[PDB]
Amino acid sequence: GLMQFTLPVRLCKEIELFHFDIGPFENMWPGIFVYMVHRSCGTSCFELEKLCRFIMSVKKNYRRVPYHNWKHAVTVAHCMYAILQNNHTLFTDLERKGLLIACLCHDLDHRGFSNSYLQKFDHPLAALYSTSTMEQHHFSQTVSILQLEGHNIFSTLSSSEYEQVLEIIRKAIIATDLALYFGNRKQLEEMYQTGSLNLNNQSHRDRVIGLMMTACDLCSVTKLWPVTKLTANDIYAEFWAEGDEMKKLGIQPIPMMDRDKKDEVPQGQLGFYNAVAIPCYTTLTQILPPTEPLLKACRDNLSQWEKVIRGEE
Ligand SMILES: Cc1ccc(Nc2cncnc2)c(C(=O)Nc2ccn(C(C)C)n2)n1
Ligand SMILES: [Mg+2]
Ligand SMILES: [Zn+2]
Repeated sequence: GLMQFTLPVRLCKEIELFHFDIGPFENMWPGIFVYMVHRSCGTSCFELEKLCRFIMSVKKNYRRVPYHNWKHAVTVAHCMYAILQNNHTLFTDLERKGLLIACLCHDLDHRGFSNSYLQKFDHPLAALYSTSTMEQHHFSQTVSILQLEGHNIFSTLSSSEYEQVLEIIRKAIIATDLALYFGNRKQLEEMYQTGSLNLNNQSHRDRVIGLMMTACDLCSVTKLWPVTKLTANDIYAEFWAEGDEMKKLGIQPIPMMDRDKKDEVPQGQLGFYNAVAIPCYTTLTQILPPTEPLLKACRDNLSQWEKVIRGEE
């Protein structure tokens, strides 16, 4: 009850900033996550014994893949922490509780393959979930862990409150399907420009939370250039392996996933920042103005990619 979590001075200061990197020490990440939950939601919201057991089971169900791993989980959760800390008056206690958990669990059991690969392969998960295949599996995995003996971190909540927090987690995890982002951001853009956006309408809150999930999920493009540059090799390692599997199915992969087109990467990153990342952080800054450092850092990395093409690095 009086066992607060503390971080070394550099980490304690740096953790508040959007561009924070959690470092290479796996053992520190559960403590970093707990420190974030206590400052975001309170020392009281979770029973520490049940929380630690939940974290370790979540860790155990992340696989050893180059990008969609346990490190990504904590990175996404930190980004959500930074947003919640800079907009603390906007969210309910249940939302703060639910979103940090949703971020930690959003890629549970990811094997490094896209929904299209699962569909082309004819994987059993594609039969069970027609759309947002992986995302429905990720939420399904989250519910499984919560039902383990001594793992229910929402045990003190009422039946209706528990149903609400689980529904926030479900919608938030489903929102990490990038195919859904395009529509969501288009709809949110119009609501903001026509002044019809109201954060008291629950369906509008859902859409805003969905945008924050995409923003946190892509936050690797909003770090300092050395971090972003190195994390890009990790995502391409997954892309190229998926393309290799596409070729085994007798399908020519898209240039992005073809390891024989490694030279086309800087041009592909420009297309990504222009079509996906910049529009995402732009709309998010309009709806949540303290989230501007994300767009700032994203624009910086776009410029860095332009320098790469121009032979300046
Ligand atoms: C979903 C996702 C999350 C992160 C990503 N990149 C990343 C992460 N961390 C550091 N640097 C970069 C990417 C990504 O580059 N995807 C790409 C590449 C090409 N395209 C087309 C144009 C659509 N999309 N996608
Ligand atoms: Mg995902
Ligand atoms: Zn993710």
